[PDB]
Amino acid sequence: HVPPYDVVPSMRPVVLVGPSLKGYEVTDMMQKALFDFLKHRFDGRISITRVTADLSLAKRSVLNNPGKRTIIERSSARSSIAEVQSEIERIFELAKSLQLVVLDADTINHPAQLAKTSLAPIIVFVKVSSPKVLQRLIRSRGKSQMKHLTVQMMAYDKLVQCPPE
Amino acid sequence: LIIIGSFFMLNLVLGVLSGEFAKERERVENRRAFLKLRRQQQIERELN
Repeated sequence: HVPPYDVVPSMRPVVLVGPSLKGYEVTDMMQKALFDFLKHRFDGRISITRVTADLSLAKRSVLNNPGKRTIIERSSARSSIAEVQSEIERIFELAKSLQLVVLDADTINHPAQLAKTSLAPIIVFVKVSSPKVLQRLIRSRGKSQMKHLTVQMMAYDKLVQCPPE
Repeated sequence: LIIIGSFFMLNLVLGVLSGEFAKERERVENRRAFLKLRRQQQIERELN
């Protein structure tokens, strides 16, 4: 019973997807460049907010109130879903101020991870044209990234396999 | 004697060599090597 209307923030939030796993050096500079640009050129009308916690657990048709209080000692009450649920509406209040807001979420690495929720954000794709360039770009950082390079290829190839629509 | 046997012959040699080089360039192996070089150069540009 999907309602014909859904509640979304007034101003569309902007989310940048890693060309590869966020929290790693190459991607981190890839989004910090955009963050510094939006901050500097567009000062006074755009607010930058960082979501350290998760944001992929935004559900609306699970239960009336899962873990309403922290004293219930429930499995869901002491879990992290309470803070993530509280993260949802602050985006709404920042949107109601007409000021453009971005989301620096370090967990979402695919558009489908944050597509069925009620945020409905603007997703920006930063990608390298070829994985051959990406491999040497990762190599340029140093020996530290050599260990996670292997898992860092799949975060790129699975993401680019996503349709561009 | 000079005109016929030294300038005309040089022109013939240059023409034949240029034709041979042009035919050699479009061979399969040279084409593959050039494609490899071009792809590497595109990779270096994107990397830069």
